[PDB]
Amino acid sequence: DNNVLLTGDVIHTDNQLSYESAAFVMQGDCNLVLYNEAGGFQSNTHGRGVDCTLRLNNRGQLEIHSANSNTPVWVYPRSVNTVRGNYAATLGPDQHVTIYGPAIWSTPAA
Amino acid sequence: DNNVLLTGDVIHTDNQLSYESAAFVMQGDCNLVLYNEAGGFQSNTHGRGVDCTLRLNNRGQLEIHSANSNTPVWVYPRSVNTVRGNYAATLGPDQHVTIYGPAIWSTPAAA
Amino acid sequence: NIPRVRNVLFSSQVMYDNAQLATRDYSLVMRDDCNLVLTKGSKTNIVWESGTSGRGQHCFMRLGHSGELDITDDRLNTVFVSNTVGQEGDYVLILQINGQAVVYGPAVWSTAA
Amino acid sequence: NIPRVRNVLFSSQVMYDNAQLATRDYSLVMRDDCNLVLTKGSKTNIVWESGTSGRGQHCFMRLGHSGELDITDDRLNTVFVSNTVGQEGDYVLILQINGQAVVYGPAVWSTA
Repeated sequence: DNNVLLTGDVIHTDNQLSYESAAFVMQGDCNLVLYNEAGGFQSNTHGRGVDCTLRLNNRGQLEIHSANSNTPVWVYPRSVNTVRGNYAATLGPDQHVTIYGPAIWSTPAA
Repeated sequence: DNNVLLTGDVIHTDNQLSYESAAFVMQGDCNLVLYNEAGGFQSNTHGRGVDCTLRLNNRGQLEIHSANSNTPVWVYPRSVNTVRGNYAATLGPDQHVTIYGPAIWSTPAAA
Repeated sequence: NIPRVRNVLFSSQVMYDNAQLATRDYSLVMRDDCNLVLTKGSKTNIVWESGTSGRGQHCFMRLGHSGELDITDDRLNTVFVSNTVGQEGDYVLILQINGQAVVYGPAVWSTAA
Repeated sequence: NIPRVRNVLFSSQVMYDNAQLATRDYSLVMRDDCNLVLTKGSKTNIVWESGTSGRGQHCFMRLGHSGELDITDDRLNTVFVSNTVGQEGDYVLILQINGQAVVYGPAVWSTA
């Protein structure tokens, strides 16, 4: 589903989360931007990489990765004190992306 | 508000309750018709009266009254075991008119 | 789930975090401070209130299937309840043009039928 | 009130009278019989249930601000609750593409 990104999943170059009028786009210029009828958000990462992709890690941080480099272009938040686990980014009805976790209850797989 | 009819209020000739794509109309032909997308309803009172109007009584029944009354043209439901009191008809998101009552709680009069 | 209506709350529906009923210059607001307030004139003159401000930060109001109105906290404890309790069925809370919030029920009949 | 979303339930949100979350062929349904059911197909096919059928006529499910999922009756008594609770905050219940319903929280960070 296009409104959700779970830990270990990736948003590829020029792909996006969307809900209604809002989109969170991993751009070809390597900038990650939230477009909404409101206050947007940017990684401000224009031109910092090639064929960039976005992943949500096991600490609730977004990582932008570049084809041309081993270490991430950007990680946000840069530092966290979270439990290692499964996290979810949701682009809500609020037109924002909120990261939630770790997982605390679930039905049995699967 | 056009989605509510309270006891003792009236819908006049060619006026209606409305909510979204639903209308409950007291027609000039004296027929009371629910127009919707979900299965209609009508009094079937066409031509039974003139200058007809619709009232909700103190038992939760609708009454259609005619210009030459004296007795109502139509009463619905036909017989009722409800208490005397204040009732409300709401044309809801279901596109139907449901009657609720009697009143069980209220905030204070203003004022 | 029943769709939200501006002037009426149906049994099982809830209001929270500044959600309201409104008609004319009247509103009934379930405030983010756990107080249920009925006011006149975009915000100001308070006609009625539960007086439950500060009782919770995640409070909700719910109209029940006996006509009761409960203000409930996150822990599911009831902060305020109205004194009503009619026969089991479906009820409606209407914010009326005369400035009163009134609960009516249970349902007597429907066109549905 | 938070607007309803097809595949996700947010803290303070409620489900009742056969409302559901859905993705693909999965449904998470708060049935009119007080049973919360995750079904696929349904080859009338239940994956998980609260097992609370018959505990109420007007039950609702609610996700709380401690990640708790409660099924509750008209009298406001709890008929099922998930074992967990976390830090007070905002949580989400997601019906996943893998057929699991999962609660995540609290909010770590947001673009807002």
